Amino acid sequence: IQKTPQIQVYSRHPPENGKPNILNCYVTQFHPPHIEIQMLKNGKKIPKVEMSDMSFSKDWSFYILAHTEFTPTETDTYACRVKHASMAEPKTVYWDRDM
Amino acid sequence: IGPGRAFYV
Amino acid sequence: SHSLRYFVTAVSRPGFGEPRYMEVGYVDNTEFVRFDSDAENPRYEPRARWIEQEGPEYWERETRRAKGNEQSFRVDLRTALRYYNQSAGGSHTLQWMAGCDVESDGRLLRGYWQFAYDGCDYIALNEDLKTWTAADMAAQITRRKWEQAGAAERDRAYLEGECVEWLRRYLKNGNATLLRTDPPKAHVTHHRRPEGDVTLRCWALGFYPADITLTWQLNGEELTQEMELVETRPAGDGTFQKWASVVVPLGKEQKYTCHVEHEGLPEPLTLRW
Repeated sequence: IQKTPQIQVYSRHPPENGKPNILNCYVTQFHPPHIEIQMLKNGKKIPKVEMSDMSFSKDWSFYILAHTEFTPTETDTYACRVKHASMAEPKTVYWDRDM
Repeated sequence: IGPGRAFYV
Repeated sequence: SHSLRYFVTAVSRPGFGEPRYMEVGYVDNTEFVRFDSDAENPRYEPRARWIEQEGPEYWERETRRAKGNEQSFRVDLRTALRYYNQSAGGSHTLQWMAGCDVESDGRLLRGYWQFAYDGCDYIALNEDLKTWTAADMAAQITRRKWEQAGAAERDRAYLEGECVEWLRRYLKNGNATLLRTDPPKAHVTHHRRPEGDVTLRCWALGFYPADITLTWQLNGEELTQEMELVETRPAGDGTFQKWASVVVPLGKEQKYTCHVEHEGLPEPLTLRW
């Protein structure tokens, strides 16, 4: 059927510079289950990212939670990038630490 | 404890 | 109400070996166990602290069941190709969900045993736990197979029997983790928009369980008209978070109130910018 993933990026706590935090990439509503998720810092792939290895919803669409540990500085920027068969191009959602 | 398949589609 | 549910998936990948088979089990809505066929030494594994109490015969038993279930789903994927006359070169998915909702009086409320092929309903056990709802003609074949084989009665015996009883066990052994409450920590952010007005966003962080109410007020009257929202979303540590925002005039921020209602709070949280 191919459903398009919805992507949300957010931290565990309000960002304070110097305070360790967790950044989350929450990907929902997609099918087929094959998907590729990267988290990016300053335009470069973050190597140490963990997944929740995935599940599905009442309505059968798939969801997964990616996360990585990070400490906010004044100059770092973060994004989450998703490749999935329902999209011709990868999809990037930038984290906005001021929201 | 989880469920067990005993019939095929 | 409480629940014990098992979410199961098999995905084919012709040319890349046998299909990937995965099982996840939840109490209420918390993950405690998982099986993944692509793991190193694939076994049923604990995903929450309280289930680790179970002895080795528990994990050997569940690993046997999962490996038995993986074999059945291999056959079902091959069968599914015949029912729909699909080529054997594509990837296809089969999904399964089974479990029980029970009240405090220990009574079964609802039992589930339903399937989907390539993301669409295939067959589901009805609420009577005696009849099957078959989506297309292909699933009616299956319904006829399972009708003459007494499938509903065997499967119902798990739903009314083992499912209810282990949920009670899991609820006592995991009580301090499953029935805990964690209060929301709330704050409000302030962002001037290009048009001169101000987006106020009210955050609620680190609450458990997931249910919450997040509303904006203006001296007493709710503002569901210009209120943007995200759905409640999970953190890694098992807590949740949410936000709602309104657009307000600059300099009049302190006229707006954010209200948070949650189990972990004795009384609602009021806060303003």
